[PDB]
Amino acid sequence: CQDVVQDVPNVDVQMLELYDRMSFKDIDGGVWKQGWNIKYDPLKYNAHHKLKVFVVPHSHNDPGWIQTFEEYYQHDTKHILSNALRHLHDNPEMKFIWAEISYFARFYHDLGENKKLQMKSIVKNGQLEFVTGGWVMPDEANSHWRNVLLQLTEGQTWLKQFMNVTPTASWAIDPFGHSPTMPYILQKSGFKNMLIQRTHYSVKKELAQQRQLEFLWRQIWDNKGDTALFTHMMPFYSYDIPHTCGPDPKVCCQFDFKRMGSFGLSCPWKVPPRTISDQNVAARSDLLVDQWKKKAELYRTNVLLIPLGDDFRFKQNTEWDVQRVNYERLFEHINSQAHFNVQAQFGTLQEYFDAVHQAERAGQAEFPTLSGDFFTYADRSDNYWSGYYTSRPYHKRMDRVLMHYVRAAEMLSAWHSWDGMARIEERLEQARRELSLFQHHDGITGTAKTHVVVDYEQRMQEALKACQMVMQQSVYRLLTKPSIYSPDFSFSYFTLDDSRWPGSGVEDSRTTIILGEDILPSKHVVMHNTLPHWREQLVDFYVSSPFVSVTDLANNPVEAQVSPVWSWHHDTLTKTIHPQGSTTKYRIIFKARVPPMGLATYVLTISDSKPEHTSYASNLLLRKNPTSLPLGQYPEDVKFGDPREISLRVGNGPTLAFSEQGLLKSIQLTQDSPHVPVHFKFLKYGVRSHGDRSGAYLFLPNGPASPVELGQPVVLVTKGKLESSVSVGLPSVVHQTIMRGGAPEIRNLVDIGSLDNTEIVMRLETHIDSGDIFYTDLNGLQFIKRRRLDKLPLQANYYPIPSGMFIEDANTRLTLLTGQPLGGSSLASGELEIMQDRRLASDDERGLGQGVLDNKPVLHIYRLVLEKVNNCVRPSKLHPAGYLTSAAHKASQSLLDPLDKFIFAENEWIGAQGQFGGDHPSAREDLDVSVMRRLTKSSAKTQRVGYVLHRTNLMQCGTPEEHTQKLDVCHLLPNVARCERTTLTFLQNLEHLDGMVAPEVCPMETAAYVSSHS
Ligand SMILES: *[C@H]1O[C@H](CO)[C@@H](O)[C@H](O)[C@H]1NC(C)=O
Ligand SMILES: OC[C@H]1CN[C@@H](O)[C@@H](O)[C@@H]1O
Ligand SMILES: [Zn+2]
Repeated sequence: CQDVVQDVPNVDVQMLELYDRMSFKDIDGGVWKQGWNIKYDPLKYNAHHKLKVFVVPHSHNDPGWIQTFEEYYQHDTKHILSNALRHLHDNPEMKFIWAEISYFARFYHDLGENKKLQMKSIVKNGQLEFVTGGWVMPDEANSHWRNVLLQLTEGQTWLKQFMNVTPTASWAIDPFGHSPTMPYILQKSGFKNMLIQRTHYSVKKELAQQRQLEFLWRQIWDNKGDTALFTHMMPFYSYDIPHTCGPDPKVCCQFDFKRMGSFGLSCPWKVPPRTISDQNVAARSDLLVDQWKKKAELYRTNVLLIPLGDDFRFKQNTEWDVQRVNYERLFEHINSQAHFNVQAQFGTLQEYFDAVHQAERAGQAEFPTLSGDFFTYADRSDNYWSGYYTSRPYHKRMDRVLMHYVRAAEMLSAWHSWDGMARIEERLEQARRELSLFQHHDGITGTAKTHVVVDYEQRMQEALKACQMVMQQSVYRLLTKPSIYSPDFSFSYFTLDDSRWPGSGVEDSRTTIILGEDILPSKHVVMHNTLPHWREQLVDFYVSSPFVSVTDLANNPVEAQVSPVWSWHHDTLTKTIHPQGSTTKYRIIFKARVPPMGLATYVLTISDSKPEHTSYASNLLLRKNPTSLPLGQYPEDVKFGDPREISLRVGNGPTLAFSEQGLLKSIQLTQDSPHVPVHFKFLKYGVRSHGDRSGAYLFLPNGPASPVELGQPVVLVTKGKLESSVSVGLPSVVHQTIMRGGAPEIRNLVDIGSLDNTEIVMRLETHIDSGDIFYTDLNGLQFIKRRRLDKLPLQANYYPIPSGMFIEDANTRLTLLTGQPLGGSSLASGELEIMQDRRLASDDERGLGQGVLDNKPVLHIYRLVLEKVNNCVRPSKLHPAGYLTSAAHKASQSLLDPLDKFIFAENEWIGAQGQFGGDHPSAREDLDVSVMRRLTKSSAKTQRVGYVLHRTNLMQCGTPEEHTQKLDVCHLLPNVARCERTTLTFLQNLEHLDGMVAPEVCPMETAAYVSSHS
């Protein structure tokens, strides 16, 4: 295993280092506005060294954006695909590439057999080529790597099954900025090449000058280079035709033959395309070839890629004809005029890369190595696309909840083979596809129109329901004596209970367990732990009485705590935001201990008075002018007081001190240690009154944020033996700090209401001497070093915070982990900030045609980990990566993959069992079974189960951390006959494993294994 901490990789281009050096000046470079006047030597190409040009026809299809997926399919895409099938069938030399398998599958299943056969034929013969082959072209900023893998697998599995092909070249022309998580996953999924387009215009200029637009992209910690994937970065401002034939859009636009009038399109540079004729072909070719030779100067080989396409192009048969015929006339003339020394033809993306590597193998070019990312993107001037790291935060949070529910549903149902009547495969397929669709670069990004966001939400809601059905059926089967197990595959044996989604104050969705001497004395509940190690976590349930005790299934008492159910209200009468306690229901909380990838059953039993092992939280409402807060049967009366500073300590955990406004002010790790200044503060950014306006994509603040005026907020303190918390009703946010004995959990119920042109940010102020350095993660997979650059505007220093960020000095680190992707930064030494929501009244000129005014209450969650790190073995100053501590990684896991909770839905569960998985190996804490998925239906003689195993890398800070068992996923199910290491999508076997043992993987590595069983 490579050491991913101590050796700084030697690469030709390291993006953080490049950023430190680059000046980013936005100077007018001429017709190539963001470049320079490219010059070339006409003698470079000649009879024995021609410029091979591949014109690659494409059609960018967004699976939802201005219309919903189905609306675009009906109005545009089904015509594009039907006409592509006809045109390619009839014109054997025409080519076309396709990326979005969600649309292709939607089309294909509506085709009759004759057409399906014609389609397989043009794919088999190389005319129609799939690029990437993912369900969508995903966002790369907010997406979790697990969902990027999920959607890639969904599309490639469909392609293998129905088209018998697996793309090895990736095409990503629209994500707003690019992540190295893509080559990481692609290279482990059989890919050999990838192409990207949206990178900062300054970076395109810089790499173009050095002919470094094509590079071997390796991971920031990869010293050896085995993660390397050849990447082609396009050079220009757009993937449209005006910005893909060469440097001058006024000339290239003339070669987009769909812009002549009858299609309602034109060239904004005021020179329209002209039909190619025998009389003008030489002059048109003179112009086109000159553009091509200028573009070729920016690369190292004599093979040139010329994309030919735009949004939803190649729709009408007349469009196919006008593009094809005019280009064929140009090719016939150009390839017969020896003086151009050009051979041009339509080609596919793989054809291009194959020729490039033939040139490379012939010793004609060597490519530079590069590590780093391409965030934050700006397409022009100071227009940085950091707004979408936060836009539509409700759905960004929903993405993470469904991410976890899909994993749990697939894992819980994988243990058994199911009868087709159970509809398990059907429900899981729907769930995987709706989540996969939302990874689209206008889905999770929050950049779609309002009715499209609603469509994604409805689809994810149906996916969550499908997951719940599968999980509850699976739990009943896993924990019921087999000879008693009697399933009704449509029956609800259990109801899932989720404390954080949609969340208290967002939707009243949780069921109350109704107990009573006259109706039901007790209730079984079950917890599932999807992680491959024993895990304890506090869980809560709503109950109809505060006098409830908990036992495990051996009837052993389990210590519990009961707290009231508090809900906050913006009281339009008193004009205060204050809490009301329920008089009909209460929260029971206790520590559940669950086996690795297993289940554990507990029982809640009512009693007539306080039970021996249940304690009751005290509650204190701090506010001027209080009124009573009756709590029905709750045994402790609420206390009141004027606002004041308070301190709390749960267990042996940290002691936290709060200001009289209910916000954290300091953390003291142990009773003897210092009260470290750590202060939460809420601020707001506005929008510019002159010039460019922030919108769904762009963050264009009118200067640094201003503090939210807090008034004298109402603060509620609940103190319990197992859990305490401080909650405060601030304008737009009910802010809560919860303590369970370790790093606190922060929950913000964010309701931006009608505050137009406002972005609400949550900032942490410390005295940590971080200077201009901070760390943020990429897709929940790795942490990358960031350096705040004052030569760049505020919005450029904002980065995606898909799951965590931290600052540190030589001795102290503060890590903030998130349960949802949001945008954030460290704008000054000692600070961290992360945006909660943004409401924008204007459109930002990127095509959406609306601002963001559809905000709704969202419950954001976090873990805040303050740690001493002077004893940790950290990377050197020049290393571009950072790594979490064990506590911060576990904290992240508690937000993203919490225990699942199930309430038995009927009165009596006959045949109930206490635990499942007690014999599963408890793997080392840095290892995770990211995916467990049965790959065969029940009629398959040989069953197959796939596993994706990921090992992160955690800092060695002196904790002995020991004794764990090796996890061999191939032996998790009985009767194993074979164990194979496969690509991450499970589509190709890479290694037959001895003894049918799946070895564990190295730090920062991810492997896939498939076990076969008789
Ligand atoms: C398609 O995949 C390869 C062709 O390169 C080969 O296995 C066979 O011809 C096809 N597979 C099928 C249809 O089973
Ligand atoms: O300007 C951004 C838009 C451009 N390309 C389209 O296909 C959209 O997905 C993008 O959101
Ligand atoms: Zn797009």
